[PDB]
Amino acid sequence: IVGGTSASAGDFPFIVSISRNGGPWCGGSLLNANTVLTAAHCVSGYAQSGFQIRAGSLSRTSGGITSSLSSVRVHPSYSGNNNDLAILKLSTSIPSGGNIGYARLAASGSDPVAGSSATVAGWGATSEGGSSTPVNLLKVTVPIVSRATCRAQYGTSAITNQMFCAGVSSGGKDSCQGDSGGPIVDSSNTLIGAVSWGNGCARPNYSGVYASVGALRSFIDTYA
Repeated sequence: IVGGTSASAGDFPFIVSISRNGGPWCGGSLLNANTVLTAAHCVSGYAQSGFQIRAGSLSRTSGGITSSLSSVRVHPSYSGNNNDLAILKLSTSIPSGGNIGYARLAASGSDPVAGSSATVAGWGATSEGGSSTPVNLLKVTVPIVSRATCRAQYGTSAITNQMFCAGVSSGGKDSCQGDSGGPIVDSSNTLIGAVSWGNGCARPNYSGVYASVGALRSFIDTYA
């Protein structure tokens, strides 16, 4: 996260860190006791055993409850950046309670409205290309950017109905490398997306692009 502040305990009861090979990698959202939602690109085709999920902590490396993966399923229409969601099943069930809880999802067919305020969180880099990453979870609030403006930035084909965008014209507030798969929420803390892609991090006039939960509810609901 670029331009962020430290998340408080219980800000995102459902957020998980996704370590790979023991190191930082992605974020995700706990949907129920054995299921995590993340970005497809975080997991597609990689060795599943390399991943470890942790819930209930502001750190990636201690606290809360861990699990390995039992299975990975990417969206059936995943291609390039499009439809960038995956359902992970957990080898160890994780109970709600305390600072762990399960996400509530954006309604099927909803689309975040330009100008509304979204909050994204993760353990990723604090500058584009940064090597070091924070121990504790960061968050940042950015407005939704219309799909039309986002298509002006990236091209028409590049931004689909299964993506939405968020950021500020001046840049300086965004998700970055290592934040992929983690949550973006609306002002009510309803999960509206997963961190997906963008042109660098926090650049002027290049929004962050997010996989849209409201657009992708059939997949999520079927396999969660």
